[PDB]
Amino acid sequence: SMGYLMALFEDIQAVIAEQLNVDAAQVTPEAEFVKDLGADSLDVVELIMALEEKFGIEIPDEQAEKIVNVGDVVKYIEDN
Amino acid sequence: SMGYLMALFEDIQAVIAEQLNVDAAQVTPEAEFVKDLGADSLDVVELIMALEEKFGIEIPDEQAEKIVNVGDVVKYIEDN
Amino acid sequence: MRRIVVTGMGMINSLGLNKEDSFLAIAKGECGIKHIESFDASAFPVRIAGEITDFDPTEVMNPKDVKKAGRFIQLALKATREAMKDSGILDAHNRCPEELANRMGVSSGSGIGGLGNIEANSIFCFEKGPRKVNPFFITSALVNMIGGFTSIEFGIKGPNLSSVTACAAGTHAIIEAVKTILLNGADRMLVVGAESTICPVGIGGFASIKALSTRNDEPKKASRPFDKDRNGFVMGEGAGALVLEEYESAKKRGAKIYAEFAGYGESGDANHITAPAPEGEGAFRAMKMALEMAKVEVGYVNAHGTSTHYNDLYESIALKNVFGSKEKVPPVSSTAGQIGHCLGAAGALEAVISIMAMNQGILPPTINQETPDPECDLDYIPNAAREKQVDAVMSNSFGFGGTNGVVIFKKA
Amino acid sequence: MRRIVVTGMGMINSLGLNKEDSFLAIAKGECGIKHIESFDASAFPVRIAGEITDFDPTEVMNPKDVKKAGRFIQLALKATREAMKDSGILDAHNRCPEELANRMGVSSGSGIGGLGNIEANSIFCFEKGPRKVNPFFITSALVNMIGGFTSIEFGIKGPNLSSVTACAAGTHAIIEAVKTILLNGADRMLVVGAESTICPVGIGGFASIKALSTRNDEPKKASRPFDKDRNGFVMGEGAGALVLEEYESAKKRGAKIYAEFAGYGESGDANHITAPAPEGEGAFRAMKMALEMAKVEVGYVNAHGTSTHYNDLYESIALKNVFGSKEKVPPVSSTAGQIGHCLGAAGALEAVISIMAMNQGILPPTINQETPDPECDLDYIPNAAREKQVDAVMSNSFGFGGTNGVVIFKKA
Ligand SMILES: *P(=O)(O)OCC(C)(C)[C@H](O)C(=O)NCCC(=O)NCCS
Ligand SMILES: *P(=O)(O)OCC(C)(C)[C@H](O)C(=O)NCCC(=O)NCCS
Ligand SMILES: *C(=O)CCCCCCCCC
Ligand SMILES: *C(=O)CCCCCCCCC
Repeated sequence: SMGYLMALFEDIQAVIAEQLNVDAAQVTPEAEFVKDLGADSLDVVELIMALEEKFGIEIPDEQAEKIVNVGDVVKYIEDN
Repeated sequence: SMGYLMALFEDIQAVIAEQLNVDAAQVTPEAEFVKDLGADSLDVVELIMALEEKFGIEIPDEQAEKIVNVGDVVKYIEDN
Repeated sequence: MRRIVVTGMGMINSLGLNKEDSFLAIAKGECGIKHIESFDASAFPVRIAGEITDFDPTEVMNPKDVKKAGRFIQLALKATREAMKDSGILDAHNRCPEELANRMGVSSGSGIGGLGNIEANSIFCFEKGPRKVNPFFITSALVNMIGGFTSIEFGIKGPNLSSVTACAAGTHAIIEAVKTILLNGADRMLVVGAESTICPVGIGGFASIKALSTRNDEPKKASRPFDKDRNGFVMGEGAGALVLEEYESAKKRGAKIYAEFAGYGESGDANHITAPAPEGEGAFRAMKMALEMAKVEVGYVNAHGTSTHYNDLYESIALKNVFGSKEKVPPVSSTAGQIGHCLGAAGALEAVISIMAMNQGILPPTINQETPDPECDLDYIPNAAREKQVDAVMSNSFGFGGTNGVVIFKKA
Repeated sequence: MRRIVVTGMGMINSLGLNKEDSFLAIAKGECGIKHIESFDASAFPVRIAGEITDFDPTEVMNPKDVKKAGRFIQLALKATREAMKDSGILDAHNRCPEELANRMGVSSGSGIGGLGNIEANSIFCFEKGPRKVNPFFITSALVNMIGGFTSIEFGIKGPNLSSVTACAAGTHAIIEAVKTILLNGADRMLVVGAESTICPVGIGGFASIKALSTRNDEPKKASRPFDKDRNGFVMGEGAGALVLEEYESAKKRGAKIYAEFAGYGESGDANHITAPAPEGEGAFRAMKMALEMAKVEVGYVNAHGTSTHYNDLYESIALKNVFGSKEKVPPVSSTAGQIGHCLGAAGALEAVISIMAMNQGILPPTINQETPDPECDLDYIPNAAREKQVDAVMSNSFGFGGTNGVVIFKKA
């Protein structure tokens, strides 16, 4: 399901860019929300919540806590 | 149905007494809400709402303005 | 003691996005009341409101932050941006200069703030659990986030105060800013009243106490202060903002001077939770203290005048009692016919209107005057604006809980 | 300026129904945080709170009226009745004497007021339509209805003011009252901060931003200000009340004198909507201006100390910076461990607590001190009350929106 994984990545990158008012381009796998995307602690929690809704999933609090770069969330949703 | 009428009237009396915190002794059919029961505009509209719920009835607003004594409400409940 | 002047102003309401458009429309007797479209009011007993339909939040704040502010805060940012720019205080980055920042605070007013946001998140929680509560909920809804968001936008770090006295919040926010400056707690204060509560539970809350007009078939004729056929207020949304400044500091800056604060009065009825005191006695006392502090001749009164039976009656009685007789009452108008009664924001909006009326020698009219009310027999500037120069203006505000506030501003 | 004294005090919280029982339990280091019972919190990430389980509203108001007032107003009526009786001012009919009524006002504080009532009526309107919104909804929920109901209950007709600056509201309510007396707008003010937000959307709002402690297994160890294992505040409910009086007026009528008002400070961070300014910069300025204004040696500080990582850290940093070093900071404690953080009510509760600590030479402790936080290196009176006579006490309050208020009271 490589194409499916690619579509999922596209969707996640869209959601992040929309919530942080950033261009999808800036949403790189190695993208730290606070330094590279201009997000803070409030933006982070609401972003994680939009993902859960956009993808009908539930990120447990421990994994959400370790999220530093876009690729962390990307992997989590890949192994979903 | 004398018994039915008595039951409905007793229900109305209990409701009014609970809302205005007045004894069923003072709620005479000729009792006036503002003069005889110590109620104001706000108390009246809240009492009318409770009665509409207590009896699943739906008094129109036009007719509700036309209330002075407990008798008017009881008659309206009778017409039901 | 310390003298305080108005050096910048801004306002947004259902008749304009800034004070020049809005006041012009208000003075011509236009009306911004329309059928509610911001939610589905098809099944409601009241379906009219002073909705602002041409407001775009994206023009006042970054889209990312828009979801972080209740509509009332969005309107406050529009009004305060206009007033701060109007004041000439701001530097090249639209900030308060760093060396003035600690002595410029903010005084905000609102009755309930983000009601629609509490309503929406209350329902999320009830339907799908606390996981569906939006994290931006609290800080989008708290009344004082007006001052929170504005102080951050402008870099102003003085006293950060917020009044929540119901329909008199806008006026109390002015008075608390005046008090702060009088006691040397600040040299400058941004004042802003803001309210936006055109939402199902807000309209429903006022309709269940029968305080709203149900003239749903003619929205532009439903709000009619002092008229015999009035039958309840029409809810408006909006925000007004003022920059207050100690006089010497204003002059030294080269500030423009709209007006000089003259007096205020504050009282409580201690009578009823929604109805006014008999004879508007608490209003009488607030107006009396303001008049005796100001010691000027008031040439125009912007009345609260919400278009309910009780408020217009007892305000007219109190006015007549405080000036001495009917002929001794200055020209009075309520602009709630034009823009609806905007609750918490009303006092702030109506101070801007009152000052502009004085600046321009144009007294805005009380519209929809069709049937004189024998009990309401003052000079309400009926139907059309009155070209008359005045030297001072008084604005009244009263709120649930019997809280009253009055302010007087005099010519510069 | 005019001198001001505290002549009557009252409070109710999760450790007592009056100030005597409550303070004793607080100085004993008892803890009123319990598993939530006022609503079904079984599905919630946070299931603990400072709940009052022994409060009966029908003891402060007649049964017919209980429906008309949110829980925060019921608690406020309880606290103010205690303070008004304690002050000895009430006449034979438990009202303010008429000749004094016009010059006695009320300054009330809350963060959100009747949240549970807005939530309930929002759901009623979202299930059965607007005809199901109770007529008593609005006046049961508005923050200023604290001043509304209390002014009617005691017949006080002076300025009727309400502060809504989030967690700092209770402290700003004191200060607005002081401003009003100083400027001769009143001779006496009833002050009261009251909050009751233990409800689904209230808990969910703070959980969704990760502000609350999730140590649900041990509600008695959850709240631990300045401790290294703090992980969020615990929401508390309650109300505190003071009667303030101009000094000569209190002497003339022979009033009990708990303390004299010494100084206050107010500032805004203009930094962030929830996070504190770096180094507590805003808090530093408010504390310095209260200290510069009181000109007394403070022997005890009741800190805001909500038991969050950022707040307790940045408050400690500001405390050292304002006093000079950690060695120059007076003994400090937060009582939020004992009764939870009571949001808008905290500033009022914590002033009563602080004055009583001074009255009785007993400084209450910051409980649940188990692991020193190297960054929080002050003397927090750990775990056990300290016997020390002080001549002045300082109380800190900060709120969302970066708003800061500080008050200092001195021994009479
Ligand atoms: P009741 O005869 O007290 O009727 C209750 C109402 C809600 C009509 C109340 O008395 C009332 O008129 N309240 C509004 C008073 C007013 O004009 N306030 C200004 C803000 S709407
Ligand atoms: P983010 O890293 O800003 O996280 C937001 C939180 C909710 C942690 C917020 O910054 C916070 O806790 N701020 C200050 C704590 C405080 O002062 N609390 C008393 C009022 S809640
Ligand atoms: C004015 O004093 C009466 C209405 C209170 C204004 C607050 C708006 C809240 C709407 C539910
Ligand atoms: C303190 O500053 C935190 C914000 C308090 C808001 C009032 C409580 C209502 C939220 C459930």
